[PDB]
Amino acid sequence: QDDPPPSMLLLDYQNVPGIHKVDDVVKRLLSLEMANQKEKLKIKKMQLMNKVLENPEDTSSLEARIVALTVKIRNYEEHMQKHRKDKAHKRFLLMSIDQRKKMLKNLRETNYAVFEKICKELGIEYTFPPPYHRKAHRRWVTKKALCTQVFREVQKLKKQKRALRAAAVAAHKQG
Amino acid sequence: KNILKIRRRKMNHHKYRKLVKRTRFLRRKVREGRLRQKQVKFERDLKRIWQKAGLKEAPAGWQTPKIYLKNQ
RNA sequence: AGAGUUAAAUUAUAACUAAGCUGUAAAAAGCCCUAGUUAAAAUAAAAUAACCCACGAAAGUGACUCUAAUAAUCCUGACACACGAUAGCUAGGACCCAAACUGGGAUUAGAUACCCCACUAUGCCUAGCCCUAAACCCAAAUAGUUACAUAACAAAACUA
RNA sequence: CCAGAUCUUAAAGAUCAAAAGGAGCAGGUAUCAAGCACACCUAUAACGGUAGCUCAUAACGCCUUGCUCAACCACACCCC
Ligand SMILES: [K+]
Ligand SMILES: [Mg+2]
Ligand SMILES: [Mg+2]
Ligand SMILES: [Mg+2]
Ligand SMILES: [Mg+2]
Ligand SMILES: [Mg+2]
Ligand SMILES: [Mg+2]
Ligand SMILES: [Mg+2]
Ligand SMILES: [Mg+2]
Ligand SMILES: [Mg+2]
Ligand SMILES: [Mg+2]
Ligand SMILES: [Mg+2]
Ligand SMILES: [Mg+2]
Ligand SMILES: [Mg+2]
Ligand SMILES: [Mg+2]
Ligand SMILES: [Mg+2]
Ligand SMILES: [Mg+2]
Ligand SMILES: [Mg+2]
Ligand SMILES: [Mg+2]
Ligand SMILES: [Mg+2]
Ligand SMILES: [Mg+2]
Ligand SMILES: [Mg+2]
Ligand SMILES: [Mg+2]
Ligand SMILES: [Mg+2]
Ligand SMILES: [Mg+2]
Ligand SMILES: [Mg+2]
Ligand SMILES: [Mg+2]
Ligand SMILES: [Mg+2]
Ligand SMILES: [Mg+2]
Ligand SMILES: [Mg+2]
Repeated sequence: QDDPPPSMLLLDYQNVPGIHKVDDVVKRLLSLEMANQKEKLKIKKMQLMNKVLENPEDTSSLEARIVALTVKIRNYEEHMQKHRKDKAHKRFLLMSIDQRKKMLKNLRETNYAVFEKICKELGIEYTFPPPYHRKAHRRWVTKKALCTQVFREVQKLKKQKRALRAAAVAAHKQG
Repeated sequence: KNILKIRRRKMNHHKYRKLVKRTRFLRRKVREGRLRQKQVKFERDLKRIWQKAGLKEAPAGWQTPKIYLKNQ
């Protein structure tokens, strides 16, 4: 997560010369104080790419787009935490995650070195798509739990059989 | 026109919705009866698992839940 | 999706006048704690603009203001994830008005219907569920062509 | 791919081919959708270690049935 400082000139009114010589009044009118959420995203996107990307001037690169989507994904999550019953934005959040997931897979199969750096910097955790998407109903999860528990119990029966029964035979040898 | 088919499907649904209402409690008895056999048959399936694995008793701490039971 | 707000109508309610007021093709029942005028919260619904055709993936949305905001450098894709009018259920709150059920009146051979009067669930807000429609523009998505050529009807025909 | 049995003989040729294995092909049914130990490593041929394997291109089940024909597969009263 990132936190743009409040008293910073917005993206556009930065490179123009002669700003620091202006009085505090105009600097206040251009800072993030008098700018809406839209201007905040620009500063987040500008800073984020300058920290992880190699060539910021390239926008068509996959890594650049993944950074752009991550900014929107974080923005949607903040909106979702406030407006919980909103369904239009929840759909956007899920589709944005799926698009980033699809683009991360494409980046991995082309440039592994860049994919590793993007995955580490942004904190994204890439999980392989599990085969055979099935709905885990109560009957299946119950029976699966029993089979795993029975499997562990069989190991204990054999493990103690390996210890005690062999020792009993070895008792005759040792005497 | 196609109304000769919608009306035929209208009458059948209207008569079925009266067969359920007239014998509502008969279906209640059968539904609960099938649910008990559904739960019992599930218990035998789990009982078969541990018996064929060589164990004598079910693993400790395992009580089979009643999945086909009314809850909320 | 949140937060704030109210123009026109209606009602509680008060004053004044009047004896009748509602209702139908025609009546009865109901009311007379009523009707007309003046003054007026709350709840609910959003004239004209709209002879415009915009936004959203669909179902949907058209009183005002502010905040947040509408995925993908722009192919296809399920039984997986998310959503889904209206009716219906569970808990709390609201209730002008409309209103299944029910009662009365009338009609009819009968009228547990159409018509008239009263009132409830409910339509509403908050939280959860249900996941159904003629969910129909009965026309699947993405690129295209006007060549070939009229079963009928309709919203002309066709290729990948 | 083929041990083994047999025949011939100058002990290396041939006939039949068990077991085991797989490029592909192989009845109906998904209202059979999950099977429940079905994997692997080390060295041992133990122990120890990892937590995996098959499956919507049909696993696991159920029903019907000799065949793809110089012929092949199976049974020899019944309890495979
Ligand atoms: K209005
Ligand atoms: Mg019928
Ligand atoms: Mg709301
Ligand atoms: Mg009267
Ligand atoms: Mg009055
Ligand atoms: Mg009131
Ligand atoms: Mg329109
Ligand atoms: Mg779309
Ligand atoms: Mg869009
Ligand atoms: Mg797609
Ligand atoms: Mg619904
Ligand atoms: Mg509703
Ligand atoms: Mg409701
Ligand atoms: Mg109930
Ligand atoms: Mg309620
Ligand atoms: Mg009410
Ligand atoms: Mg009323
Ligand atoms: Mg009556
Ligand atoms: Mg519609
Ligand atoms: Mg259809
Ligand atoms: Mg359609
Ligand atoms: Mg499609
Ligand atoms: Mg599209
Ligand atoms: Mg098209
Ligand atoms: Mg003709
Ligand atoms: Mg062989
Ligand atoms: Mg040999
Ligand atoms: Mg030999
Ligand atoms: Mg059946
Ligand atoms: Mg025999």
